[PDB]
Amino acid sequence: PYTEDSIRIYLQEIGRIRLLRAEEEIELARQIADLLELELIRDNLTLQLERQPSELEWGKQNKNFAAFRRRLFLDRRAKDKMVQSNLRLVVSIAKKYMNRGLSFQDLIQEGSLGLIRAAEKFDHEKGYKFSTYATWWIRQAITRAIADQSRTIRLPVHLYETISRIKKTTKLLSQEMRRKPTEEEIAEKMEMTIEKLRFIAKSAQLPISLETPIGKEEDSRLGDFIEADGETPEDEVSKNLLREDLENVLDTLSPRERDVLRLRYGLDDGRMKTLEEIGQIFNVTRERIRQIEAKALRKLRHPNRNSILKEYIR
Amino acid sequence: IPPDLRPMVQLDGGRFATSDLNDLYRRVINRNNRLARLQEILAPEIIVRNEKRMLQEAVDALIDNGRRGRTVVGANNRALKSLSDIIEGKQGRFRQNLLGKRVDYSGRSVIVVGPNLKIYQCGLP
Amino acid sequence: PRFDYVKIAIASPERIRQWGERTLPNGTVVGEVTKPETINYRTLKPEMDGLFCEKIFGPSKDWECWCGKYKRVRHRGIVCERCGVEVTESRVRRHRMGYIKLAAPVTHVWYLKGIPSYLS
Amino acid sequence: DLIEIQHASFHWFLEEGLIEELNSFSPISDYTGKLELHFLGKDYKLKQPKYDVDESKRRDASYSVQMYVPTRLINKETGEIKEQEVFIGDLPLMTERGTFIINGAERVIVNQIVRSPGVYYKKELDKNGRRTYSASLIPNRGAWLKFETDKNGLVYVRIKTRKLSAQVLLKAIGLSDNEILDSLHPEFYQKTLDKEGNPTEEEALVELYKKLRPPPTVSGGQQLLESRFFDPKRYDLGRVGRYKLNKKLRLNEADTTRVLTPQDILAAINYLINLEFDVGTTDDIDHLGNRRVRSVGELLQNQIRVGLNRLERIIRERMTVSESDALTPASLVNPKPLVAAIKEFFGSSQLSQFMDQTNPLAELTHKRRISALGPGGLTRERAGFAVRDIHPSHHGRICPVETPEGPNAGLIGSLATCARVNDYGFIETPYFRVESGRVRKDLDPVYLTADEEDDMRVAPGDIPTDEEGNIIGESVPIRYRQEFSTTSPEQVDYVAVSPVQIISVATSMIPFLEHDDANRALMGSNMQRQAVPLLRPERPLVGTGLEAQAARDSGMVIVSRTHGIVTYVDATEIRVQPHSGEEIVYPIQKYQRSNQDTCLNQRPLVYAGEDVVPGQVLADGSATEGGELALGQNILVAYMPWEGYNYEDAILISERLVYDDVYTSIHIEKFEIEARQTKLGPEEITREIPNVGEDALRNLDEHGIIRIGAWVESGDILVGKVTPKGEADQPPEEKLLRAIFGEKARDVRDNSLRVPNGEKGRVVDVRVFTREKGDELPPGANMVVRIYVAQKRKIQVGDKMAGRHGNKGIISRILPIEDMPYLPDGRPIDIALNPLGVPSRMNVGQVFECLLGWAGENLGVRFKITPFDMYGEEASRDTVHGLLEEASQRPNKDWVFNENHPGKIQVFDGRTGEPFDRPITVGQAYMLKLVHLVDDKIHARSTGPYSLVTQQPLGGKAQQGGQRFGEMEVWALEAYGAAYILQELLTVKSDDMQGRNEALNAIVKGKSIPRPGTPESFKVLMRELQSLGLDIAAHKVQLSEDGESADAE
DNA sequence: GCTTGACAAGGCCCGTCCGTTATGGTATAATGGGAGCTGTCACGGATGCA
DNA sequence: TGCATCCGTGAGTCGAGGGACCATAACGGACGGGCCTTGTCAAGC
RNA sequence: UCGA
Ligand SMILES: [Zn+2]
Repeated sequence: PYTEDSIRIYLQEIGRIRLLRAEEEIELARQIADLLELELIRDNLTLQLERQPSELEWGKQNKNFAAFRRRLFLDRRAKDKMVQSNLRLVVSIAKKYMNRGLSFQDLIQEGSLGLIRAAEKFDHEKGYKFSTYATWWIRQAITRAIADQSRTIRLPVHLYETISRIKKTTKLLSQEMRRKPTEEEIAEKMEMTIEKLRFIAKSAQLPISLETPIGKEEDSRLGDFIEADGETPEDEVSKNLLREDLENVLDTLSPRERDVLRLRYGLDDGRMKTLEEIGQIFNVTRERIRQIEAKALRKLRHPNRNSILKEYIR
Repeated sequence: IPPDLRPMVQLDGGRFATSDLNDLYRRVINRNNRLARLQEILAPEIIVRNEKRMLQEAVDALIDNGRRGRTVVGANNRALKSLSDIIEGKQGRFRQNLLGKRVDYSGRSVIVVGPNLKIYQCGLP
Repeated sequence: PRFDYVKIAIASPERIRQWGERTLPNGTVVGEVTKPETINYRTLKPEMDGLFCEKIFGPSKDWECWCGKYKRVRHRGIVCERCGVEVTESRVRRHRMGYIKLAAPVTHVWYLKGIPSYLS
Repeated sequence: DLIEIQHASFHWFLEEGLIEELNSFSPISDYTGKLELHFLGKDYKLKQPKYDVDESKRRDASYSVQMYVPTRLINKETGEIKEQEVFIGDLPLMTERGTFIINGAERVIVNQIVRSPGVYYKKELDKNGRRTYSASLIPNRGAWLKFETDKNGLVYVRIKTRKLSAQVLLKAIGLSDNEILDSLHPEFYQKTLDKEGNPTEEEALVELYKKLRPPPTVSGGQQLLESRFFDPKRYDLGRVGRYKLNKKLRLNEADTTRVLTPQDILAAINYLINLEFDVGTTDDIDHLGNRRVRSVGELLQNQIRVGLNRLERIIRERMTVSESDALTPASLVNPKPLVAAIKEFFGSSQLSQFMDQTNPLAELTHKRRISALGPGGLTRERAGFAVRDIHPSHHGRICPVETPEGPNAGLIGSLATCARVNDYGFIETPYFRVESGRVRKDLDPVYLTADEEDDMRVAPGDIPTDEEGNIIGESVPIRYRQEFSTTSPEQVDYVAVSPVQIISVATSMIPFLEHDDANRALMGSNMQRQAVPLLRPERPLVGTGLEAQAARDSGMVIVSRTHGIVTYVDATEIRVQPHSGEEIVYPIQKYQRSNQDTCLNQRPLVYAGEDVVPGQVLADGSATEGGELALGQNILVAYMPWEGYNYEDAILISERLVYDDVYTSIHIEKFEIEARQTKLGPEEITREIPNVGEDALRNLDEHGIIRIGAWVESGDILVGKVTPKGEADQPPEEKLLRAIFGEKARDVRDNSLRVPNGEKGRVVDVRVFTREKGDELPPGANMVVRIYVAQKRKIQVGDKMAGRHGNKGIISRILPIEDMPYLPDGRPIDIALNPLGVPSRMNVGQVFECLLGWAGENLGVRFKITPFDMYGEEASRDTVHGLLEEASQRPNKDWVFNENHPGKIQVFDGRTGEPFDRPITVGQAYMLKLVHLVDDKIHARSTGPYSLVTQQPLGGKAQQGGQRFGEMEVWALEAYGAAYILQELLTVKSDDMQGRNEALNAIVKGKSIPRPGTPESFKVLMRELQSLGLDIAAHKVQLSEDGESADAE
């Protein structure tokens, strides 16, 4: 029958597979352990065979090459059988995590990555069941997925342990001090300053959406009240009127005196130049460009032919 | 899309005001990096088939959210704004930002009746 | 500028990557989004691979790159050899488009679920 | 009491609603069965609050209490009882006025009307064919049972999914073939038993699972059907669902309330089959007997139910991972999912609305609103013509007049005056018993719960009765089965108790309601809830008499309770002594801020040494006079057209209303600033701010904050705040300008709180809330300063004034007293209204009101006239003209009444002194002053902020927004020849970062330039269509060149 | 109209220091998910069902 | 090849308001001394 | 929610 729920489709393919017995988990682990030594030989041989060990078979050292491919196909089918049959354990673990940051679809795919890693590190010589050891790896891959994903401005893994450490100490101080909580008692038992605890509370805030309804209806959003990070045209127009008046008092000076003040601060070129680069294009050495600018800035401070540069002080 | 068309600003309280396009872009790359991870370690084919199905649903929800499958949500239980849902509606880019704009050098006030005046003349405070 | 007519067509995969890959004075192009990270939580600066990256879309501030040492108006039109961010204006970020290379093909939802389903 | 749907609902929640939710949640078990957790709900604490009622409004907090229950944690194997009180959640309490305080703002909970749970049948014609009967068994919470009946005798059961046969559900619940046909006519059931097979008890659960969940399992079919209708905590009929099942289907069993009885499903099929045999009643969806209302006691019961279910998942996830003993029961209960469930209902839900506190009439009306919207009600698009009309069962329960016009026309109703809601959620109306043509007005009423339709004959309160003898009239108009008829007075059963029983408490303040139109009475009831409290109110002369009851029930009137002697009265408190710790203090609030920027001032009324009674006014409110309510003033009116100043609903007032402080209100605004924590450096409030001299640093006390009692004007500085900056990106022009005169720029930036445009007043409260003082602060804030500025606003040109009959208008001219017309005694005329708006809108009651108030002006008697009479034509015309003749019998007043023209006198012109040609109707009108003042409508913008994405100007008065030039405004200029005005309004005024700079530079320089560039909104759409996978570009059609144009670059 | 020794000021550059951060691991046994839709009216295609 | 049923598409314009845990190694900004680079002061050519 |  046709259906639209993709979670119902994946749960039907899980239930169509028969579960393994207690003796079949030991049998499949021996071929996976035989696959561990087969890939370790290839990882040791790829450093001296120009990274192309397609026909270099060190395990055999027409009938031996066909039996090597039969053992390689049967060992990869055993790792194919252990992860595929234990997919009901991933659903029983990820159903307790589908409320914090992620949906139910992304948790089974991240939990299946831990089931693959649990199949390689499963040691059947210890005697424990596969469901005991794989629970530690499915829960690890799910918790690492919320620490790395499900947040726009993401936080590191060690920061999630710092927020959980404050929540255990605040609950600890609530039992000793029943009333009147404060923020200085939490920073004393954590051995941290009072300025680092403000950084934890600011980084733990969830981001808000720009298209959320800020009212009781869908008439307005949050983006209608947020300004842009740009300058108003009132400051960009008067910046152009500043050029018409700053160059007016420069044309009344000497042509040598006007050339010093323009190239120094960055006029008519878009780049700021130092005092030594003006002295290398001229035939006059240092201590002249400084006293020319000391003379140019002295005559502009006097109240004579500079009455328009008076109300420009901001 | 360019990043200024999906702006990320910070409010006065310290929270960030993100857009719904950033949450739909992140669902594509997170399911694309998982598909490249499963195809490298020789994953079981029931996991690679399920990973490619969620990659098909992540792009289709990014283009037109709620067209084929179920509408995905975020933190709030409203519908996420996809690429097609910003041009077709009444609050889209056509009917709210192109055919009609908010103009400068404008204002409004209440009106009172002015007698002892003429036509083509209005009272302005 | 001034144009005369607007034409719309189906974007080929060689056309979408034409908007993504941009010429940079190096061996390879860097205009591809590979990570889902947007910015940092400690400082308000983006990362070197992501949806808000400065090596792909341009510098966040005017005449200032991501790593440092180029924060003047003297350097115009050059790319920093240490970081890779072109020192230009901040208005170029709203004109550059990146691309995401997929590992599996995905059908377009407008051609499949549309009316009258031109894919079928 | 007029507020009983809020007080009795929250009282039921504190003793019956909270106990029932905790008893159904307990007990819980683990996966193995080691320990069990059960609560003791009937012994909770409900401890004292933290802050006061007035303190929580200014501290930005909520008037809430902490909830603690005793919890016994027992263990199955080892005998141990761990008794410990665990914190549950924060519950906001209801105040003495019937409201809640959430985040310092007063809020109400609007009562929502929904459908009652039960079985409802409906005859439906899907096409031009046979008659089909449907059914719908609606529960209080759970899945629905929809039984349908097709042609040729086929009854089906639909449980959203595809339909299925009636024998599939009737056999899967557990039944035999002989237990169905004995209580069913069974000849109609043979047509649906032929083409359905004949399943056994186990041959129906498999086929039910194959169509609902498409391998079948014998254990999967039982767990699917039991979880829908037979499982606890997943299906609830409610206390009212069991009552409607035993009434419609006439069942013998009762008091089940938890599980759906399978015998009730057989009775719903039997009632559906008999509808084809022409017996049985088809229910109505718009009937008030099938529509219930719920309130705070019911809406809070659903929020704790969905809050305790989230707590059940954590309580079962902590008793399984921790396999060790010796754990406290206070750590098993996490209050975080239940605190966020109550805070979402009071602050983030749609049904918790912002309280209107303009006058005491709007506060009383907002607590009695009956709205049909909410999470589980209706939708704005799903509302049709039948749900917005008036049902005949609304007679006396819902007010047919008072409803808001516009979008919510009919969806938001109002409760009537004598209406009352019982414990089941149905509206009741009182009625007097009539025995043998005699109204038995001696005992208590009956309070019929809308059961008088098909059984009783009900007469309204308008028939002429005698003094205990009989009824005077021979033909009594009644209503029987939603139809009006006139029968004998000996055949009636009940009669109404009041003529104002139909209208609400706001419509009853309109005198002569029977003479006004129903469309203008709708507007007169809405304008009365918008009248501002004046400085010195005055009681109306033509009042209806119900203003005294609405003032005491508003909660803003101090009443006596002790029957004692008043000792000390001042402007702050009233001290009396109780008699048959004997000195109580009644506090009096002075100029408190309301929600709608009005005042809540209380004035003392009693004197020292006066006997009081329980129920006596000790101190009246702001919009309340002595005893009764007072929303306006009684001043002279004249219905005469002036020289175009009252042309189209305009008002001409005199200058006497200005200098006598008439219609003068006090508005208190509140400003807000906060010293937040910037990551570059902490912000602090200083006085030495840059680039501001002594012109604005006169009212600061060397702390950056203003003092109390300082007159602030537009453009001042209330709180001087600085903000550190780290830009260091100075342009070469500013580096040269600073190097000349010195004065190097500091690292701070002025972010001081300033007064907006058109705002002034006197500062009255400069309360500062900082840390280490005993109050909680939001994170990212060092000092919170709150400034309250009060101003005294007089009546001006442009303000919107109205009366009690819908005669609204805007003042256009204030004339002096020598230019206004004057009466023949020399008294001038205050208002010169226009008589043209009277006969076109049927506003006849406003002419009866002014002509009766003018009779009460010359006599000084303050008439109280109840609406809806008495003898016809002898109670309205001869009452007014008869009392105007008594005022003319005085020896000093002979010009008041005339024999030729009764309701008219001769009025003289004020400018020329000559009398007018025709006599003019004068009188004492009662006008109100609305909240739509001229100060709140002024907005202008040259160049301000811009949008984030489209780079367009924003919109809003409080953020310097621009007016929107929408699509209907483009079509007017496109129909004109204005092509250059259309290109200017779209390019250089909006969405162009380059064109706005050159257009502003052209006006200052004096040389305008043509040819603006490409707007920004088109380039945003170009990049959005390229991200959709569409290769869209712009080209050039020039000679032998087809190249794409770069609009962005 | 210019020129030279002298005195500090400060930006990069290159080492280490320690907070910050990415990565891998833990062995009783544990094995198919929840949360709403059920009161809108009209028109135009698209299946599908005989 | 015509008749039912289901799904997708529309449904007025402006303004105001309020609103799990731990161990270990790699990575990177901060701090400090050394090295030219750059601005400034008093006479003397 | 409220004004036209
Ligand atoms: Zn750089």
